[PDB]
Amino acid sequence: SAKIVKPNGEKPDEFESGISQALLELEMNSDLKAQLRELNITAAKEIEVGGGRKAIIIFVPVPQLKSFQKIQVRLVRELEKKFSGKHVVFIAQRRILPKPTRKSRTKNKQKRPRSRTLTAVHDAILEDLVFPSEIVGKRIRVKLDGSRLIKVHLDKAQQNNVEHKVETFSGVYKKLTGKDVNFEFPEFQ
Amino acid sequence: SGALDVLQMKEEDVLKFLAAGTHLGGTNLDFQMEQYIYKRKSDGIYIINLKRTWEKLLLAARAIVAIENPADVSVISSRNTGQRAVLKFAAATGATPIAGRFTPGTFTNQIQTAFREPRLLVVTDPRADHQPLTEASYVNLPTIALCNTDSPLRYVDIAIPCNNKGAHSVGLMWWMLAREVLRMRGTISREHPWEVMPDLYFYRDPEE
Amino acid sequence: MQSNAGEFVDLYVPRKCSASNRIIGAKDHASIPMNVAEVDKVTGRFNGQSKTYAICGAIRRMGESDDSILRLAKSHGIVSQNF
Amino acid sequence: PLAKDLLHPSPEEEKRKHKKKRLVQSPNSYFMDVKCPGCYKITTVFSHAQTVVLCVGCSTVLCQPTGGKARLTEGCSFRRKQH
Amino acid sequence: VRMNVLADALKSINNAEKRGKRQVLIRPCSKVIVRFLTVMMKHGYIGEFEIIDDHRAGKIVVNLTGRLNKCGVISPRFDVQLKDLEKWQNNLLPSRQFGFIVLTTSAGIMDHEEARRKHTGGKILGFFF
Amino acid sequence: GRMHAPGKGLSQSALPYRRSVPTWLKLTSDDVKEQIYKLAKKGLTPSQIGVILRDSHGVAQVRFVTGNKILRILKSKGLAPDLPEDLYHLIKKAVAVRKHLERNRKDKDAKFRLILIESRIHRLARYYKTKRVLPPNWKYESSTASALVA
RNA sequence: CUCGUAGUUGGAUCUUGGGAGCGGGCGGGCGCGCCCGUCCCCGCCCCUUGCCUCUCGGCGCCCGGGCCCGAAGCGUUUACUU
Repeated sequence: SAKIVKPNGEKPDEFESGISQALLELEMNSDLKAQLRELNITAAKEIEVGGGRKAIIIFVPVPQLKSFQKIQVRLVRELEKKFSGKHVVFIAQRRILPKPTRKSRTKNKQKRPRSRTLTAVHDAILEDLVFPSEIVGKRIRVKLDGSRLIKVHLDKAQQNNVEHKVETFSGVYKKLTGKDVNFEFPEFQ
Repeated sequence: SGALDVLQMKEEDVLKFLAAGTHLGGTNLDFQMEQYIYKRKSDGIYIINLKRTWEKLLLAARAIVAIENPADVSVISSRNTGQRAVLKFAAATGATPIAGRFTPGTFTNQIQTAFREPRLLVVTDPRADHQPLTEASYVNLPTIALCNTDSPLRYVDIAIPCNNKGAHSVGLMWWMLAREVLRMRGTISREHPWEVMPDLYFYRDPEE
Repeated sequence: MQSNAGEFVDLYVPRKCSASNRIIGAKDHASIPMNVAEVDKVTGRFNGQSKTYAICGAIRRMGESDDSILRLAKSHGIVSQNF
Repeated sequence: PLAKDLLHPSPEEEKRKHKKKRLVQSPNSYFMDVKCPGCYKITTVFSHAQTVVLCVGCSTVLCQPTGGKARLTEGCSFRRKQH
Repeated sequence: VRMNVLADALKSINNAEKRGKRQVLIRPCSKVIVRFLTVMMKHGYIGEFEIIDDHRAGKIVVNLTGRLNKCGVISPRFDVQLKDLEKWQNNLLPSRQFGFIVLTTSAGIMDHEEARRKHTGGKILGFFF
Repeated sequence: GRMHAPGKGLSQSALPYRRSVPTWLKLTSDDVKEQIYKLAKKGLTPSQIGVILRDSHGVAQVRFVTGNKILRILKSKGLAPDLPEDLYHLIKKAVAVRKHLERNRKDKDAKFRLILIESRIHRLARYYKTKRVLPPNWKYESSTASALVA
């Protein structure tokens, strides 16, 4: 059920497999042949999207999110059809690389590149939930003593795509990162 | 001020605001007037905001009416360019006028003849009343003043954005301020246009 | 104030100036708590309520008082017009 | 107190300001997707090219670098923001 | 080189404060001066504030309020042995009715009352009023 | 800062905060690596390699197209240069300065620039000593003035 | 008046990062529970941020072993606070 429609990388095998059956039905056509045959998700976890709804999240093994969107665009536009009523968007799966400066063990490699820290992975999370519309600002606001809010501003000419999906991002970010973000669309020079 | 569009912007003001020349102040600008402009010429003058003008003018009316009992507020110049206007504003308002020649110490010196006890200070212009404005900062009585782009603006609490150089504009200002203040007092219930015309407040070398 | 057990911190409350969110001293002269009439807004007529303005004394010399009371009136909602 | 909206002040002030002091500092440079007139292809250059890219369509030069800018003698398609 | 954005914050805020501007923008910043901002908020001297993101320095806009007098910055960076804490309280800050000297130590950020409550002292960097 | 110059002006750059890929002519990583290798191959300096890559192809940052940068990928190739940019440019203007002075000896106020030249190369030499792109000892007493000069 | 050795010093950032976390200690509406209080403050925690790999065994707990232990904290280090 997961031949190359779901490369195996973790323990559970439940909903990503049906999603993969949908993917293999999609890859029969002249825009997804051998392009939806290789970058296929491995895990998928159910969470909410906003209020009164729900949806499914896809974890690629994530060496792929560079060249993954070039099929993920077709993937949303042609699998929101067959799993409508919910939402799909590509995620960077990171368990986490734990903090380097705390150590007593040897099977945890000895130097940390930044690209595995908590912060770089977090900007990777923001990229994940909005790939096609770029981020054109980040003003960070403080709530009620020190709690967090993040206003984030996106490209004006790229609203044409994710506006009925306006709360979905900040819905996912709460579980992925833990705080509250909003997405406005500023003035352009 | 106000949420009544009838007190607010109407043609009833512009038909005379453009007639006088109320949309031009002067060449240069002090750093305390940027609140009251919208456009700039290619010709060396700044064209003030008449809407903000009427805004702070109606606030000026609010201040003038918060005078709970009118006998106790001074309207002042010492320049004849607004001497006639202040005289004919006080004569019909009730609050006392001073114009032409002032005497330092009248409301500052403890012992004084013409020791007057105002409760608000109205000045034609800060560049026109040097000493009385300082004495208004000396005694706890608020200050209302016209304001040009050029003019120094110190100690000004209530600002009226307009050119104060010219008899025509300043006469429009007094002549419409009187109506506005009495309007918000309520003696004028939008029953009439007021029969006095702005030639009355354009200063005269009296030969009539 | 006068707390219950006598944690006496105020002999009284001096007139606080809100036009710049700053307190003044006892011996001032330009901290002027002017009154402003309230309108009825059935004709715009004066009616019996107070819009007050008491700025810290020293700002008048800088001549920011007009601007500060502009902000105060706009916020107070007796002035609504904004370009 | 002539305090300006510091979370977000007026736009034109930031552009008129020097790029290095901005609310967020972004360059005064754009990119040049020019024609190099005289040939049926279209090629691009750095909009302040301090090393020339030859204009072999009219048998001439494309970019004379003049100070902090690259000024074009013959070149058609100026293109604005793309990013 | 340019130095000590903590000190530069405590000078820029007092540069603008006696001039009375409602908010202020400061070019540099750090997580630790952010942390002073938060300690300041827990007493309420400042209000909420915004953290303008420019990876080059990180700018801060913060509101100034009539809840404040000044806050000092101490380079060199000492240590409060928890004997000297009362000394520093009584000789730097103007009041025991407000204002509470600041310490970076092995129990988080803190001001001196909460430091004494957790019984752990450390470096002086701040003291406000 | 700013000792060796009395002027304080700076006009270097402030890259687009948006770390996004440029996207005017994408000209993706393949030909970019080819041009980077060509530029380094024929005997060019990273400071002008970047200028060429911004001029013809067009780049705001090589790290944007490809994670490894010019110095990194040359160092992974094997084309590390003789001496780095800051030692070499100051050396090749020092040669001109010393040519000047010893051709017009009376220029008492250009010895004052020669001295800052041994000082700047001395600072950067004891820097690149710890950088260890230079041997643990690297000797410039103006005895290294023309060893690399033909 | 310039340079410069020691000379004393020094950008940002490489977790102040989420949970309804639980028992317990609290400011507080309510009557320490729901909770507002970036895990309000820790033993037990959960996304992480270090280790039983090794002997006989402690309520465990499974069938001489193993999730934690021990004698004991052996996978960098120092400064500095209890």
